Amino acid sequence: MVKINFPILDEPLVLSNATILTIEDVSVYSSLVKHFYQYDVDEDDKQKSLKATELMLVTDILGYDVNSAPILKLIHGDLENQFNEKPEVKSMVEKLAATITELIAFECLENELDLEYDEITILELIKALGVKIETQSDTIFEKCFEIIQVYHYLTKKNLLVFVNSGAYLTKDEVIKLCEYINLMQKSVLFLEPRRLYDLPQYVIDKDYFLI
Amino acid sequence: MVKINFPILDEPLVLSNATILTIEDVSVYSSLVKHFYQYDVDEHLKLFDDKQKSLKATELMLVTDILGYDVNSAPILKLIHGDLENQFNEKPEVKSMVEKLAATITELIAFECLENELDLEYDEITILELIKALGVKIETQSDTIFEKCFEIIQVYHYLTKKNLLVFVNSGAYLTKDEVIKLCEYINLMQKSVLFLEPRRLYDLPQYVIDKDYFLIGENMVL
Amino acid sequence: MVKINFPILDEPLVLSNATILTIEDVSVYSSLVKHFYQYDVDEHLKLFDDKQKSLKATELMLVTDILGYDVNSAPILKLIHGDLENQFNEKPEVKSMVEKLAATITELIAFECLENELDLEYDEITILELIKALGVKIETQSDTIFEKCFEIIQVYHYLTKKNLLVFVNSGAYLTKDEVIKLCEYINLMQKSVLFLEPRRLYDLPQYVIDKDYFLIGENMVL
Amino acid sequence: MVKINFPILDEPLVLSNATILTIEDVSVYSSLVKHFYQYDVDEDDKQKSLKATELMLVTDILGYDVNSAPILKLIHGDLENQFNEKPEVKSMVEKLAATITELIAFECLENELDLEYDEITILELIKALGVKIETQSDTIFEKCFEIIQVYHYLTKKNLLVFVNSGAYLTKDEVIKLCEYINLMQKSVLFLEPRRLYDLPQYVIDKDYFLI
Ligand SMILES: [Ca+2]
Ligand SMILES: [Ca+2]
Ligand SMILES: [Ca+2]
Ligand SMILES: [Ca+2]
Ligand SMILES: [Ca+2]
Ligand SMILES: [Ca+2]
Ligand SMILES: [Ca+2]
Ligand SMILES: [Ca+2]
Ligand SMILES: [Ca+2]
Ligand SMILES: [Ca+2]
Repeated sequence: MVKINFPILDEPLVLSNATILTIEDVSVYSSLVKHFYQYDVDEDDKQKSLKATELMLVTDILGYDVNSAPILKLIHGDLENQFNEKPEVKSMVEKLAATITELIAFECLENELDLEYDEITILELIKALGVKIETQSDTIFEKCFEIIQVYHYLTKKNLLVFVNSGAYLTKDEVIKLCEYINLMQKSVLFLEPRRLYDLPQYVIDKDYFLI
Repeated sequence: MVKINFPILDEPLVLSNATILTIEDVSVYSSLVKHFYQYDVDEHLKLFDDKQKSLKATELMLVTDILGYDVNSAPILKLIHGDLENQFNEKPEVKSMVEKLAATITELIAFECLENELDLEYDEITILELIKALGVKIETQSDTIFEKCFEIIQVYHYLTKKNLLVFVNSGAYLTKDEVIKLCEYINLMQKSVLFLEPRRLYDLPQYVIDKDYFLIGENMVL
Repeated sequence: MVKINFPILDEPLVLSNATILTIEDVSVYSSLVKHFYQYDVDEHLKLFDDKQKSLKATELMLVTDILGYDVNSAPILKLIHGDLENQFNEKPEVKSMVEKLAATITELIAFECLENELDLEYDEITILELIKALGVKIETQSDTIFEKCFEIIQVYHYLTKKNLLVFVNSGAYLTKDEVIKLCEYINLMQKSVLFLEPRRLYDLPQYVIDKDYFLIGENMVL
Repeated sequence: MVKINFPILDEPLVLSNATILTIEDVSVYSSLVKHFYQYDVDEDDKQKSLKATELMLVTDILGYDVNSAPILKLIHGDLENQFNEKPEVKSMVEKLAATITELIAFECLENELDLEYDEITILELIKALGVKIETQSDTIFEKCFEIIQVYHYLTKKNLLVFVNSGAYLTKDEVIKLCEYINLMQKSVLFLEPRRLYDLPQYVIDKDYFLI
C-alpha cells in the first residue's frame, strides 16, 4: 500500500488508492519533483523500499508512451482472455482460421517445395490485426485515463505519479480518475503545487504544516 | 548445362545434371576449392554458358557444411511467403475468400476491442500476415548427411537465380548407393550439380584429373 | 517574432523573445496544450511569421517534462559531431594537422599488427571517429529544474530548424527570481520562447486570458 | 585435456593438443560427424561432460567467421597489451592523441554549445582503425591457421574440430598446424575419413579396430 517520507515530513504519509498531495511552497514542491526524478539516490510494505523500476512517473502526459511492446503484449493477452470467456465466439474465430489455414495449405501443396506449417492462433490474429491504444485524438483527460488503465496491467509497478497534472483537468475529471483508481486499488499520486479544487487532499502549508 | 575451365584443363568441361569431378593432386584440389569460394575475382576459374556468357557470382551455390546449411533462413522464408501470396494473387476467387474470412475475424476482434475498457484501434489482417502466422517453412525431417542433401537440392531447384550447385568434399559422408540415389534425384530436377572430390568417388562415372594432370574419363562410355 | 492565433483571441498575439501566456480557464488551457501537441492538424491553432507563413510542425519544440528532456540524445550528438567535423573542414591547416597525427598513430598501430601473429588488416582513423572517441557532448551539470531549463534553451538556440520553444506548465517549479533569470537568458539568445501557464506567474509582465475570455495585459506598459 | 567416447569405442580416447582421428568406415565416419553436429543430444576433466558451447566445429573452412564481435574485442585488447609492454611506444601514441584532443578541444570551445568530453584511449584508436583478420585472399591452410589462432583466444572453447579438412592440406601444412597446436596446448581434432599421410594418428579400421 506504499508510504512516502522525506525530511520535511515528520511522519510517513499513506498513499492508498488515489491520493492528491498539494505542496504550497514552490521550492519544496520543485525539490520533491526533482527527488522523484532522481529516485532513488538521496536518502505498508514492512519497511521495504520500492525499487526504481516500480515507479511510474508522468509529467508530459500526451508524450507518454502507452504502446510499448510489453503493454501491447498484455492488451493482446487480455483480448485473448475475452474470447476464452466466450466459448461460442472463440469457436467462430477458430472455425474461420481453420478455413483460412486449408486455403493456405492447398497453396503450400501446389508449391514445388515440400512445405510444413503449424497453426493460426487467436493471439496471432490479434497481433496481426495490430491492436493498440488510440492516442492521436486524446484529450489530456483521455490520456490520463489510458495511462492509469495501463498501470492496471503493469504488475511490476506499484506507484504511479502524475506531476502537476491537475492544471489540465476539470473537477469532474479528477473525480472520474480517482473513482477508477479506487476500484483498481493501486496507488496513484497527484503531486500538485496548489489545491486541486475542494477535493480531499493532503496539503503541506507555506509554513510546512500538514492538513 | 554449365561449362567449367581453368589452366590445367585442355578444354572446357561440360557440367550437365550430376557431374563428379575428382582432383587427385592436393594442391590443385585445394586451389580449385579456394577459387570457387573467390568466384569470380580469381579467373583462372571460368564458369560459363549461358552460351559463352560467364555465370555471375550470385549464380553459384557452394555447400561444404551440409548439416550447417540453413534451409529455412530468413531470406528463403521471405521468398516462400511472398511466392505463396503471389499464388493467391493469381487466383482471384480464393484470394477473395481469404480476404472475406479475415474480415469476419476482424469484425469479431473489433467487437472485443470495443468491449475492452481501453480505447483501442487497429490496422488490418493481411494475407501475408496469415501465411506468416501459419509458420510455413520447408519440411526438414532429415537426420543424416545423406538425407540433408535432398533438402539442399530442393532449395537449389527453388532458387531460379542459382545455376550451379557445388558439393565440396561431400563424397566422404556417403555410401555408393547414396551417391547414386542423389544423382538420380538431381537428374529429375534438371539443373547442374558438381561433386568436387579429392579422391575417386567409388567406381562411379566421373572426370578425374590425375597426379600428372591428365584428364581421365573413369567409368565413362567410350 | 512568431505570432499565435486561435478563436478566443480577437487578433494574433506577437511572441517575441520571452513571453508568458496565462489561461485562467481550465478547459481552454487544456485544449490549447492539446492543440500544441497536435500542431498542425488542429488549427484553430495558428502559428505564423515567417511573414504570414505558418510554422511547420517541425519548427515547434514543446517541453513539459523538463528533467526528462534528453539534451544528449543520439540525434543531437550526431548533429554536434558533424558540426565539429565541418569546423575542421573550414580550417584546412588544422584539418591537415589532425590527419597527420592520425596517420602517425596508424603507422604505430600498423607495426603492432605486423608484430601480432594473426594476419591483420585495417581501414583508417577518421576525424569523425576521433571526435566520437573523445566523447564530445553538451555539459550537463544542472541539478535542479531551474538549472535544467538553461540547458534546454541552449539546445533550442543550437537547433536552427526550431522557431518556437514552449515550456508548458513550468512556472510551478520556479521562483519569481528564477523566471526573471530565465527570461533574461532567453532575451540574450533572440529566439521566441513561450511559457504557457494555467495561473498568473507571479506579477511578471504577461498576457492573461481571464475566465470571461478577455485578454488582459497584466504588469504591462500602457 | 578432454576425452572422447562413443558406442564403437571400447575405451575413451585422449584428445591432447593436436589429434588426428581417422575412421575408414564411411557409415561410422558419417555417423560421428552427424553426432558432432548434434552434440549433445544422443548419449581429463573428472567425468565432466563438455557443454555444447565449449565446442568449436568447422567443416566449411573459408566460410567460417573469424571476425565476430567477441573475437575482434580480444584482438584489440591483445594489441593494447602489446603497447603496454612497450612503454616507449605507448607514450608516443598517448602524446599524439593528446595533441589531437586539444585540436578538437579548441573546436569544442569555439562551438556555441557548452561542450565537455572524456579522452581518446589507445583501445579506442585501435577500434576506430577497424583492425580485423584479413580473410579475402586466404588459402585453406591460411584460414585453418587463423581459426586455430582464434581458438587460442577463446577461453570458453575447449575442443576445436576440423571435419574432413585433411583433403585440403599438404603434409607440411598439417605438421605446421599441429606444431602450433602443440605449443598452444589446447585440444584440436582432425576428423578424417582416410589416413592423413603417414602422420601419427588414431585409426579405426574397417573392422572397427583401433590402431
Ligand atoms: Ca508443396
Ligand atoms: Ca502459428
Ligand atoms: Ca496487420
Ligand atoms: Ca484515445
Ligand atoms: Ca474499447
Ligand atoms: Ca600480423
Ligand atoms: Ca563551446
Ligand atoms: Ca573516449
Ligand atoms: Ca575507421
Ligand atoms: Ca589472411
